[PDB]
Amino acid sequence: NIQAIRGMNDYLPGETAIWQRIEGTLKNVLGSYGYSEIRLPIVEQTPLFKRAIGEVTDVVEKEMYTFEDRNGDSLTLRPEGTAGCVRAGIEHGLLYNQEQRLWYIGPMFRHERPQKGRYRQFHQLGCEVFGLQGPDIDAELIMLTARWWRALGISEHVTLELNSIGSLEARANYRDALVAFLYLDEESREHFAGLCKLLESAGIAYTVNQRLVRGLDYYNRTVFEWVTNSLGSQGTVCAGGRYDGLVEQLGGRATPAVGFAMGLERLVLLVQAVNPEFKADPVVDIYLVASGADTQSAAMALAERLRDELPGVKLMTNHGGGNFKKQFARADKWGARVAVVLGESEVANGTAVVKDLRSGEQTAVAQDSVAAHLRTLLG
Amino acid sequence: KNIQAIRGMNDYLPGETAIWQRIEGTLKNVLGSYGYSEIRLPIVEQTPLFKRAIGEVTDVVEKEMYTFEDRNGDSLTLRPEGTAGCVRAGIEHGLLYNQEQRLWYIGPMFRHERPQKGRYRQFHQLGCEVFGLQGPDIDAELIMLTARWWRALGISEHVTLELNSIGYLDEESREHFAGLCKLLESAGIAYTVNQRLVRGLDYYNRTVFEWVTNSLGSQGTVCAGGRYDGLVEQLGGRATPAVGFAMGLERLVLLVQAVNPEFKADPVVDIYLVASGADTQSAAMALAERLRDELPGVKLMTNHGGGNFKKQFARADKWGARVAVVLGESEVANGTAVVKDLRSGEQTAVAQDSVAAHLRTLLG
Ligand SMILES: Nc1ncnc2c1ncn2[C@@H]1O[C@H](COP(=O)(O)OP(=O)(O)OP(=O)(O)O)[C@@H](O)[C@H]1O
Ligand SMILES: Nc1ncnc2c1ncn2[C@@H]1O[C@H](COP(=O)(O)OP(=O)(O)OP(=O)(O)O)[C@@H](O)[C@H]1O
Ligand SMILES: N[C@H](CO)Cc1c[nH]c[nH+]1
Ligand SMILES: N[C@H](CO)Cc1c[nH]c[nH+]1
Repeated sequence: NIQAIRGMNDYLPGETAIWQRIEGTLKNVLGSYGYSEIRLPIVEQTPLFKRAIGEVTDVVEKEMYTFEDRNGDSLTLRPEGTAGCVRAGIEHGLLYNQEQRLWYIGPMFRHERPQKGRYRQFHQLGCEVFGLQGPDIDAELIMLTARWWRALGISEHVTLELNSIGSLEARANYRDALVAFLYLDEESREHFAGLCKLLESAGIAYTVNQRLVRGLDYYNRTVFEWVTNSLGSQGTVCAGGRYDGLVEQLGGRATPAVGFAMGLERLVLLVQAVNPEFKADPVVDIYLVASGADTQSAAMALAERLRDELPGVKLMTNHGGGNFKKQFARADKWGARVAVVLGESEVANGTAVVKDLRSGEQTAVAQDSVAAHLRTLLG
Repeated sequence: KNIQAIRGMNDYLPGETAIWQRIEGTLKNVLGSYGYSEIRLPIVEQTPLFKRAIGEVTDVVEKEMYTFEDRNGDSLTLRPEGTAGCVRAGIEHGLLYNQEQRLWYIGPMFRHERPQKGRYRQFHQLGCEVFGLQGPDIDAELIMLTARWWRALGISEHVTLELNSIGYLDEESREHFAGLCKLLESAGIAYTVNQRLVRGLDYYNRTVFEWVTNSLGSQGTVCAGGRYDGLVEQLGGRATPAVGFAMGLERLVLLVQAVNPEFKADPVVDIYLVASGADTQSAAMALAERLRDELPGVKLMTNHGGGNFKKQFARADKWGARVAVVLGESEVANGTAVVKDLRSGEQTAVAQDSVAAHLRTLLG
């Protein structure tokens, strides 16, 4: 028997439910803003990450899952999404003289030490917006993430650390001031202050971490991250910053850009920790108990009808025999509230017993009306 | 220089995503109506798994896998399918032993195939598998489910159900096939037994079926699956029966878009927040935030980075904004917000506490 590549986990039925609830909420919020999904390929040519991310980068150096295609091309399971993004953005000319506010969701691959925060295959929801210079757009991005916390009820457990790393020149003529010892540009100071203001007015509490630089070479002015001193993830749930030059660098015309990516596992962990009781929907609403002389063909028939009469309900047609007791229990296992029982009698009588699994009260109903009775019984 | 996308590995721009998501949800939703639960699996697996499960003699294992050697010399492979990975995690977490599990999963698969019609290197599959059920009943349920999917997409009148048993069939397999062939007849599902229908994998056993479309929505095939009772044992766990199918989303999306060019999705924006003048923006985002709580479910985009009214008005059009909540200095000092209906052009000055109501009325 084979196992799962250490650091690359599975999300089982029960865990899945919660992940989908949190995801929807997140997507929904992105919709409330005008943001559109963008779907990018899991692997890209290795030179991309090299060029985009940076050579000296610890990511490039020892975290990438590179390899070779049957044609000698150096391929790489993506470590992030911005690069793949800017790449297709230029590839299909969506960024030239255009505004685009998008988000993507999917896996990323990094070769790191499996931990609580870290995984070898992790999931990111991240969003980028191209075309907007001023701080105003940066502020909207923060506000977006702010809304997210508010919606998950973990607003009380994330802090905004914020910082500006100026431009190339400032970072260029900074080697002296740092390494010798071993200083910002005006337009970047103003742009940062203007953002610091928009937040202040917005009523969003930030903290300027003078020593906050991110792990990628494409960032430029704004740099920020959302951290939980609740150790939901590794500490940082969401992080991101500006990167005006990357579009040009990757071969397209210059346009401004800004974004952030968030660790879904950290998020999901935080939510489940700070909101101890946050269960999402049950897996099965009604479980169709059915037995006797040729029931089944009829039982699935009743079931299909009940699904059209009751859209939105989760109904599971029992299967492969099982005495009443067996099925009732299977019903419970799934967390069915009601059970539409169905013996031969009920079949000949054009009926279907409806048993309320909560109180046990079972009353015979006519098929055409069972839908109505369940609709009330459930809500 | 510019990097391009790995041939056979394509992106889905904003435009096409809207439609992809509408289609996905319907499918998802339908899976939910039946009791099926999702299971999320890893993109890469240990190569032996695909060898062992899929088959050594399989054209798949031979020249199609995206295998590579991890830093630790371990042979890794980018999944060509999900079943193996599924059964795998199934055994791994002890979900299959003496249990019934009805699940589905959705994500990318990879195969090194020389670039064709409905054949990519990275493609997407929605598939589902249920473990624990012997009888033809369960198989029947699975066909019924796919049938409902076509019905909901409006492509029912464009998929044919090819069916076959692959054990010259032994007693048990014959009775099992017949019993299903009937469940179908009774259910009113029209099938065609293709006596020459064998799948490409080595784990299948009796039922072997596929949904085919003549306009070439899929690579002819949209959906395909069959049984595989022994694979749980083969891969190292106690024997239990199993059945499933996987569907090619690019094919399906292609088909739905062909069989009904009508189908599109909600536009990008509902309300586009026009705004300009002496210090507006800080205030403008303030209103916008408010309107979002008052109007949940509505897609509202706050214009950014200058632009004269005309400019902002056209951008609102680009998005397909129905209304525009304009907001100059006056509106600000007056506690108001001009509500313009981009359809008629009729703009009325409304009080902010009331804008929500007007918009709600204006949209639906
Ligand atoms: N291996 C991983 N497992 C889980 N989450 C991760 C992993 N790598 C990155 N993330 C998450 O993705 C976000 C965006 O990636 P980013 O490049 O900012 O990470 P980072 O700078 O390496 O930070 P960290 O040290 O927390 O991994 C991170 O803030 C974190 O929440
Ligand atoms: N490379 C691909 N690109 C797009 N869709 C694919 C690709 N490979 C498979 N599919 C889709 O996935 C379904 C299930 O694939 P499965 O692994 O059962 O068989 P297959 O070997 O892909 O057969 P087929 O040649 O008919 O696609 C197919 O019927 C098809 O719709
Ligand atoms: N992809 C980055 C980290 O993984 C986060 C981000 C996106 N755009 C700008 N910053
Ligand atoms: N495993 C193939 C693609 O993932 C098709 C399938 C699923 N279940 C049974 N057959």
